[PDB]
Amino acid sequence: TVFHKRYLKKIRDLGEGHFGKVSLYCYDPTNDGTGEMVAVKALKADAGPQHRSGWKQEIDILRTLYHEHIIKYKGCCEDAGAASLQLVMEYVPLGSLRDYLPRHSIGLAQLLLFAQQICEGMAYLHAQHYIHRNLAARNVLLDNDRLVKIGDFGLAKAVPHEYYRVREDGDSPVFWYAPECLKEYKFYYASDVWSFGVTLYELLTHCDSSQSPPTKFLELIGIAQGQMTVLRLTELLERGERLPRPDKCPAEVYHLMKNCWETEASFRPTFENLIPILKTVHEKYR
Ligand SMILES: O=C(Nc1nccc2[nH]c(-c3c(Cl)cccc3Cl)nc12)C1CC1
Repeated sequence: TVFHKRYLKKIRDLGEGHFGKVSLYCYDPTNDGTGEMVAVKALKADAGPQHRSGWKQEIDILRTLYHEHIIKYKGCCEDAGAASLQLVMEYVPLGSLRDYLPRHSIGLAQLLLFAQQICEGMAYLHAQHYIHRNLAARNVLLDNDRLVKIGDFGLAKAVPHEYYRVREDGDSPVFWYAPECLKEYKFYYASDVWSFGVTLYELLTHCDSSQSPPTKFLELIGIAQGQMTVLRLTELLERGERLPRPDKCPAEVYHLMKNCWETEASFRPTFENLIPILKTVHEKYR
């Protein structure tokens, strides 16, 4: 599919993606305002050869993924300004779970349905042989109060092999990362399950920033540490220390969370394992 830049009417900026920014447009070929509202992802113009090869990878990943709990790719556009392409996605107006949950009081049942949907989308992603590497509430879009979709794929990679070797990066979401990613710089399919546990914790805390993984971990570690945040994080996780049980979170749900956080990656449930578990848990509390 292809969109004409000539009919893209900028409305506002949505935020920052990994290789550039996300912007809201009205694609209006008839010029009457009835046009579809689209979310467009662009390559930041001053990007080097490294950020450009990474952007082409994300484009390719996004134009092949089709799942009901994964953001719908619409097509592309020629970005004459950055001499590349602009990724046209469906606009999800209610936004991210990180933005939505602290402003709307969502019940336990719905939060579990969201977790179930994240798993459905993630089991599909793993079957397509890709790892997400950035599974967080921030990257989960709410289509409606009963429908959630994985919305960002900036750090997503193809697994040829059960793990991918990651680079020592400063933009890595370390507070959502398994010990083997921090220690060995290896990202397994199971590493994505650790992140789901963290995403699940964020939902049961309603994305309250005072209860957030960075706030919680940086209270435990402290900030007197000189270039030793990741080391202390790896160390506290080895000691078996974890983020606490969110208020009013069911006991067995916290057990599932703690199981997604097994130090040994092999002892963590797959995304396929979690789908029947979460369907049952959602039914029990609905
Ligand atoms: O931005 C909105 N919806 C969105 N619709 C469609 C696509 C969207 N991509 C994002 C988004 C942004 Cl900007 C930054 C980090 C992670 C993500 Cl996932 N948000 C998207 C809502 C709030 C207006």
